[PDB]
Amino acid sequence: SDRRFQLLAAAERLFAERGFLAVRLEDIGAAAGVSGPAIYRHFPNKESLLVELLVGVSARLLAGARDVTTRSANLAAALDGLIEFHLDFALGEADLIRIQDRDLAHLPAVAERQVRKAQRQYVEVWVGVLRELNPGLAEADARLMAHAVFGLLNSTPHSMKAADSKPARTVRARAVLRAMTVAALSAADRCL
Amino acid sequence: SDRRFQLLAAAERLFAERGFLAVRLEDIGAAAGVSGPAIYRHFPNKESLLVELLVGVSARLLAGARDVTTRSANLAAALDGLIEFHLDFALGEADLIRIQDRDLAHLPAVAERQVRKAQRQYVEVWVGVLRELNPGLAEADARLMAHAVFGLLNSTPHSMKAADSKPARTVRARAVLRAMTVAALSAADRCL
DNA sequence: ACGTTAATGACGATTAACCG
DNA sequence: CGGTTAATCGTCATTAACGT
Repeated sequence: SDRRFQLLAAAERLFAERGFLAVRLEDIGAAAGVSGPAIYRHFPNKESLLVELLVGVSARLLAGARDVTTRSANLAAALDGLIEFHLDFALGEADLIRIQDRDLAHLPAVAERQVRKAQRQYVEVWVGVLRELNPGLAEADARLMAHAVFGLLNSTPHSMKAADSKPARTVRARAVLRAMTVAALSAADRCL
Repeated sequence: SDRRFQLLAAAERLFAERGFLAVRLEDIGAAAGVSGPAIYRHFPNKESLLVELLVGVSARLLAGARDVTTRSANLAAALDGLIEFHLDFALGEADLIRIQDRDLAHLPAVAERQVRKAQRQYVEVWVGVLRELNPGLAEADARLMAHAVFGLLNSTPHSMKAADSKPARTVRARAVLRAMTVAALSAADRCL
């Protein structure tokens, strides 16, 4: 199915730009070629597109984070790897980031709990690394630091709608956001 | 007495929690203690509630930022004041932050341009202070740093839904997020 | 003013009725 | 299999039509 992939990619782009509710199934159909309710030959309803997109990305993030900590010999290398991983993600899959923290509530209850579980576990991987690096760090403080870092890195979605970010933009942004993130986590640590 | 204010405060809470489109006038009426499309005796349509909320907050933020830079003797004091101001906003008016960067697209075109103007000008205030502190800093890098800081500070809206909001939580979060922000901006600066 | 309860009218997700 | 186009059917914002 290259129509199945074409619909999901159209849905991803349109949900990011316009939001879930304001996107008309016919618009997704149209953008993929064929449309109105051709969609139902691939999917059983709107919601199922959103579910595939968000269950997919939330599972990928958790698996990728675990892979990073698995391969890392030491906790400093693990943190560096998690930053790199999430930075690649934030720069590369901005649309799925924007959908995940704008449209989570529009999931069927079952799917919503599955995505919240994968997200909670992704935060816990970061919290686990930060607390092992600083045994004096309270759970609550580690969580706050983690969310703050995701916010810092996910600030290209908020400064990038459909802009350049090919040449010096990609490499420059990566350098600056990594430096900001590394310094942020060091200062949090020396206050706490 | 304050029926207009009661509707806006209900609309602010519900738009933040459920998003603009999924909120029914009747839900806002209900919560304000005034069933139904009574709303039309105060406002000419849904959209006008969203417009008042977002034109209001975007104008406030710009005015507040200008006030901070006006009163500050030195650029270090100005940056500290802008951080404090935005931190107070992020901790205190989380609902309006969430609505502004989730539901901007659902404004009438005129209102959307007014809010984007006030947002652009608010970013420019931060950019002005950062470039005067570091004349070697390019415009593009200052903007990236500004957006990164807003992202970092607006990470309590994403970790806090009507939670606490208590003594130690407010003051603790403020301390930690300020330390992260100050360190982030110092490290960005010494890379650039 | 303000509010209440019935229309009205769109719009948009499913679904039915028909082809390869 | 996928697709099509013309019904349904619910759900709202918005208006009417009536009291305050």
